[PDB]
Amino acid sequence: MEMEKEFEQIDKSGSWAAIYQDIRHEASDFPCRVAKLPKNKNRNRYRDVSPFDHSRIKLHQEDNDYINASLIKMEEAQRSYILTQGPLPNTCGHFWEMVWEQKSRGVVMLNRVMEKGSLKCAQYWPQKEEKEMIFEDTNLKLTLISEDIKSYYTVRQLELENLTTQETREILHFHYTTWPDFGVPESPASFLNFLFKVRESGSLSPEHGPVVVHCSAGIGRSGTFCLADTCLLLMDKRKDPSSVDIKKVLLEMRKFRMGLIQTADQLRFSYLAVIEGAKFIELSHED
Ligand SMILES: CCc1cc(C)n(-c2ccc(N)cc2)n1
Repeated sequence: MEMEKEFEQIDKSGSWAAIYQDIRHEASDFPCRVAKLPKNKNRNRYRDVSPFDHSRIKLHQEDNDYINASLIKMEEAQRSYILTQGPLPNTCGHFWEMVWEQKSRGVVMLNRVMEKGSLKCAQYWPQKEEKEMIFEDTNLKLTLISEDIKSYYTVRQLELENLTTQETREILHFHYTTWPDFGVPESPASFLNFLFKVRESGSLSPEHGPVVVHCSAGIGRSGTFCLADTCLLLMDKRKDPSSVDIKKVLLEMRKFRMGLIQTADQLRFSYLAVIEGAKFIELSHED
């Protein structure tokens, strides 16, 4: 059963919503007590999107160790990912502290700071070389070193400095800039090219800390990136690529963070991306 053929059946039946709701009903439920403490209220973008206690990232500071972020450990694929919400104005220092402490090399961003006229994400990196950002609370300095703007995505080289030790580290920021305001990309071509760029950079390698991935809530678009990448890894690993079941992979990742893949559309897109990814390895004025 090629994923290909299952896709065609689901599409012919119009049953993407029914499959997605099955996945919702079978998904793990673990407690999130820490996330729900009163003092962490202002560290969560949404009241219904919380990291599970067992897989949450702890900040290595003393006063409050809480950040809305989850370590997704995919054991057979041998890759790990941190999935996190878009930083809030008050949690930007905590975001970079996490990056520092976890020894991440890359950050993947899948939203714009501003979408449908709402702030989805704080401007948590410097837009200009000459205006560095100082996070006073976590004692970090962040500088824009360079940026390569392409048509579907931007890669920035950032320097993060620990002002306590003066150690510096180069962070790669991979920003997918063209996810539509509504729905999903009609084609996964640019998303896949993006993903292979992140892989090519070495940021997903085992010599680094887990890559940091976010969108606004850290579960929808972020879920598509990790699901797609893990499925692709699993196909290559196993003698058989037609034995990878994206449904069961998704359920496995949902043991580490709630809600990954948030719409039936996003589920369909992730199927598409894995199918086109595996393979790889009209005149109109509607406006
Ligand atoms: C058991 C899960 C696991 C095993 C390994 C080697 N990693 C890993 C962690 C981070 C990165 N960048 C790559 C891989 N994660």
